[PDB]
Amino acid sequence: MSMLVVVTENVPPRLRGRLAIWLLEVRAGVYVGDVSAKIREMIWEQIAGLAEEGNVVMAWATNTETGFEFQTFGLNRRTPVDLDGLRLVSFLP
Amino acid sequence: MSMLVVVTENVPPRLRGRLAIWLLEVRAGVYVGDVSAKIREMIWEQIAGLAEEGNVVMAWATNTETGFEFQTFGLNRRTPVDLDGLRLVSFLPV
Amino acid sequence: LPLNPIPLKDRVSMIFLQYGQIDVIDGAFVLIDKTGIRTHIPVGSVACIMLEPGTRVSHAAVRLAAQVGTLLVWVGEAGVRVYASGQPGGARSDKLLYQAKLALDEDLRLKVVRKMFELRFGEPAPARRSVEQLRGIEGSRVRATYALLAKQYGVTWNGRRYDTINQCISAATSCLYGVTEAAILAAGYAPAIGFVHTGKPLSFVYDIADIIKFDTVVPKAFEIARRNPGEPDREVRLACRDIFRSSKTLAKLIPLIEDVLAAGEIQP
Amino acid sequence: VSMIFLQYGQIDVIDGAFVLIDKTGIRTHIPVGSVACIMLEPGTRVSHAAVRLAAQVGTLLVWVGEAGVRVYASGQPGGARSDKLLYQAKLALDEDLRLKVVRKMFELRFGEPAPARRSVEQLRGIEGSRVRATYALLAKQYGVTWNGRTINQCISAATSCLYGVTEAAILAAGYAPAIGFVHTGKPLSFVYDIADIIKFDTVVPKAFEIARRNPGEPDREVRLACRDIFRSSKTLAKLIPLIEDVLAAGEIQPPA
Amino acid sequence: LPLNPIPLKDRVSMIFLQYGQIDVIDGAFVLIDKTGIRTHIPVGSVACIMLEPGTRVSHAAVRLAAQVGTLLVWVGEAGVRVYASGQPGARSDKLLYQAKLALDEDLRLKVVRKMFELRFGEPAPARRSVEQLRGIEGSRVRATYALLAKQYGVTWINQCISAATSCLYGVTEAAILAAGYAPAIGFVHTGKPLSFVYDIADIIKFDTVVPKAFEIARRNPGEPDREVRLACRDIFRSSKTLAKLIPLIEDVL
Amino acid sequence: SMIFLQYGQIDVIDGAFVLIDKTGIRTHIPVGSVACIMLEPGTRVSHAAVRLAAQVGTLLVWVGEAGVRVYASGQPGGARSDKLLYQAKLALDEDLRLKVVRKMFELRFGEPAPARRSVEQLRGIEGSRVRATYALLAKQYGVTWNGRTINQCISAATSCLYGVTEAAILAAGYAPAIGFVHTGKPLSFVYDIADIIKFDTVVPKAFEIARRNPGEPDREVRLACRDIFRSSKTLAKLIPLIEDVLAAGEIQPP
DNA sequence: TAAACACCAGAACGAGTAGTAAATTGGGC
DNA sequence: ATTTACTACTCGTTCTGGTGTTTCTCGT
Repeated sequence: MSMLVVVTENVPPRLRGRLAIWLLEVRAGVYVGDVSAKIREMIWEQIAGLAEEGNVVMAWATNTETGFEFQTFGLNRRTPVDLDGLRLVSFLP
Repeated sequence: MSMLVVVTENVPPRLRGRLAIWLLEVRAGVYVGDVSAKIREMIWEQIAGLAEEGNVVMAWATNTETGFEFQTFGLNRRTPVDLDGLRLVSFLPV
Repeated sequence: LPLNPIPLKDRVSMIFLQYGQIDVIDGAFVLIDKTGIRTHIPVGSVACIMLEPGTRVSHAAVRLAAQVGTLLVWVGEAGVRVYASGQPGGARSDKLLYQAKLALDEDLRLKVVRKMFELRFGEPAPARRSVEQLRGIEGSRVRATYALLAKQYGVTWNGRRYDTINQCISAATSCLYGVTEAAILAAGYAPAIGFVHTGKPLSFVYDIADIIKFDTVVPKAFEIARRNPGEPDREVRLACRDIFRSSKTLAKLIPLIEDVLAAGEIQP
Repeated sequence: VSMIFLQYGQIDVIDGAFVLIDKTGIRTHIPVGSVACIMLEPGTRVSHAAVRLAAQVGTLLVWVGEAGVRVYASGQPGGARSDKLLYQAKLALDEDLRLKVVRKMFELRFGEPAPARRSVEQLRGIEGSRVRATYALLAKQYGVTWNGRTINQCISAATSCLYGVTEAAILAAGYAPAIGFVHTGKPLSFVYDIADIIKFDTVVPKAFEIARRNPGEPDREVRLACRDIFRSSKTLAKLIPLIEDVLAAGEIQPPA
Repeated sequence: LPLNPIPLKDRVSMIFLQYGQIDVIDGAFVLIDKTGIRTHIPVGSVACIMLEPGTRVSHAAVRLAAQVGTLLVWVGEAGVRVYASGQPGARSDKLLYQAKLALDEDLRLKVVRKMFELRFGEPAPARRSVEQLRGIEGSRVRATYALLAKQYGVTWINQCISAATSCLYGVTEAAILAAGYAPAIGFVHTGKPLSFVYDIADIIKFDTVVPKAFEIARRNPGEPDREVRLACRDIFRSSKTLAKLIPLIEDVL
Repeated sequence: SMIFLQYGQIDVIDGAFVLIDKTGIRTHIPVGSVACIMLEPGTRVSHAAVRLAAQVGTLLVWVGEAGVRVYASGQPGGARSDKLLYQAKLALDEDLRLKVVRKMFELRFGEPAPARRSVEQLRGIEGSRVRATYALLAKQYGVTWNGRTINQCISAATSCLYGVTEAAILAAGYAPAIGFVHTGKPLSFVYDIADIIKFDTVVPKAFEIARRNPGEPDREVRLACRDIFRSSKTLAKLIPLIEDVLAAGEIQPP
């Protein structure tokens, strides 16, 4: 069981509702919760499926160097960048 | 050391920069990182001080019932609500 | 896309709703009130949702809550359970038939009651005692416990009512009865088929619950009763949440049930 | 003893009586007695006082789709009365009593008693051969292209509709849908047993009827068709006495 | 509001920046590139930032990074350390403590001996001076090096060793500065500006650089530098290098 | 030998330290000519610049305007150990304790310290004289002084002096943490040298500005000190002073 | 001179609401 | 009676590029 955070943008209400079934919508499109590994990977399947033309990023707590990892879906001005194993995000103009 | 998440809205660029010093800005006003307790409460002082007329919420991982806790600053349509110890957020209409 | 219930242990304990209408807005559990403020509730995170008077559930709400494997309990004064709704489908037939056979055989019913006894007090039950004789013994030990705890915490005790201290006890146990029933359903057993308790629609729920209720859950009701707060309901509910978390109750409920029925020496 | 289906309304208590409020606020008074089970079709919103009252009188609440087409949630989950569950169980734990009930299911399905000296799995063979025969026969009656089990989509949609009222009947009767006789091991085993008895009477010949046409909405118009059937033919109301008669074949005294 | 550096152990080990200008936007460390895309770097999260050729730092950048306690290292070919910038001094008590031990060769001997004992596991042989001990340490290093070439099967590559050790030298120096000691005042190594850095590092250097840097050299992957860096990164994480460096220094003294 | 570069990029052309501007080059620097380069705000260092400076042993210090504030310096903790141990040796032995502290006194006020009064006793004499100076200066500029707006000017002014003082210590190659009069604090040695020349120009300037009473006393004191350090060449005399300060120990310097 | 913040307009995007119209629904043993 | 999809419409914040002002959160 580790912390989970999902940020959705330009996503249909179908998914915005689905995420509210397990996670807590603290802000507009921002969901926070504490699930297990197995639960995290089903939410990602919900996101990958229900999100249309929208960009979503999911960050969860792990035992990596940073203490967390994150994967993205769809296009956004902020895309991940690999710095020798360490993953950061750059701002594309 | 536990996971940390900060969401800022309508905040001066001063704070948006300060948060980028320790946390990772994955989305517009959304910062994520893994810090300790004392470092977390230093971030909250940065928020409470530098945020002007803006609303900010900070969520961190714990060993509570939810598995996490969250604090808010400023006014917003989404305010926290206590349901017999349980903290959720409600959507206020105009 | 299909919706499936998550494991019980990964879920939050309970939530209490009191004044609002419960509808579904985009496939999500919401609680709208008279003023029209909305509150989103993660149903797939809660193992049981308690419904206090003043609540109005919608058809979609009850349907959704079933799909996610969340139990809905309509409760009375001090959280006493009234009605309950859940998936009619669910439970492998084997675990039901397994439970059934244990109740249909009078040799195997005693045996399984004995383990409940053994888990209850820590010591094996005395021999040459029938079910109703064992119930007599357990009943006497229960009132003994109640009396001593009242002396330990220093409360005025004269009886156990079902109509201030009793309000705390009943509320606390009602919390335990909630998650216990929710565990039995998720595990795949029937809450109606009991061993120690019979004739009642929640016989099996009481059986499992009474085993561990006095360990942590009950002595806390007494603690709060001495404190006598303006919010006895809220501070009892908030206490139980912490208990279920610390004692890992949800994670402990499923193996407890399976260990009890295992006493029948019959293949699971 | 009867049952009621309520739709499009709020279920509250305003004078110590079950009432059905409308958009306009029209009421319909329902006697708490005489009702053993209340089916809630989509569009319904139950109040706490209603649920409180229904519990006090011992009435079962089942959330159903249109005309009981699909079951979503049932009150008193797991089962209502302990004895009737054990009653069904004893019939299932003894394979001698299992045969008896299968034999009655057989007799009720086709109209003739099963041939003697046949085990459960021999009977499955016999009934299976006549079912594919029926399907073929119906295919000739409506004149559709049949090769095995568009047509299958209609039948499958139709049977799913039937499973609703059947399961809803088992719940209203007070038994468990997991404990079956012909079908076993699955959580809806008992539902399949009763359903296959009457599927060919009306439900299947209708699936074929729509199958002969080819509308753009075969799924929903089969469901809406079954909906009309269950209402007009009062199927569920006929289901409950059938179930108790089926279990009565075990020659064991039934509960109060 | 004031900004103070967080503990070293809570931080990420290393980051490498190349080909771009490093400015400060709204009070934050950013890296603008040729195309003009920007990249924000949590400078208060990193214990050491390596600056490869092609980088152009701004005045505000170096100033900001110092206050947050991040070490800036200008690195050469295959990650060799060139220059370093940091807070212009740190603690007087910890420094004088280090100094006094270096001014007396009787107390210098003690510290050289413990470094020896911690390196190989056995106490150093008696009746041998500081300059005599170097022969023993020198011989075991070349002996070690030869043995490892036999274990992994290489012909005795240097690019991998130098890159790995240089990474360790970065965080080591960053640890010494954060602790409040001087990287220039060494005991085993002398004459060089990173004497104390080399002293602490080689105690534990053979522990990982050898079992893993050598492994990478024989596999001979394309772009050997990055696969050495990510390797060292995992080590610092798994072996909890940063959290153990500070108590190691005080234990040595 | 030190130089201050501002408003420009620091690159290397033709194997020499250069400062590139929009106009294209403003200052050509022979690599063997500067012993320490101070970088004022507006500067952007290149990698090639830093690479060259390490090879030749040149110290880079990021300073504010005219060295008013130090932020980051190359060669952290100290460059060569000997210059540090030299500083260290002077502070750790109490025989060598009187040393420059008497001389700092002699350099501060102009008169030699009493021949047999200890350090904390010397602290008392200078302590009595500093409060006297403060009061005396306050009477000439005609400001209201009763103890230690005016204090805001002095505190701002001393902070400016602490900048160039530390910048001198770094350029000299010594550690600002190892002090003689002040101890235990990370800028102890900075305070020692600063108090020697603090009253000469820096303090008389704070009082002068305090008398006019501006709306923004903090900023106009620093810019004044900024101008002082440049015109009066404060930094250039600081470095030989420090080496002169440490020379009082009668111990061989590096 | 260069680098960087504060301030002020503008465009550009997504969240949110009110209104109208369509369903009562993602299945098979 | 409830719920969802679809359609404008308002509102909100983020973001950019334009000038003008600064080289800076102080004590030892």
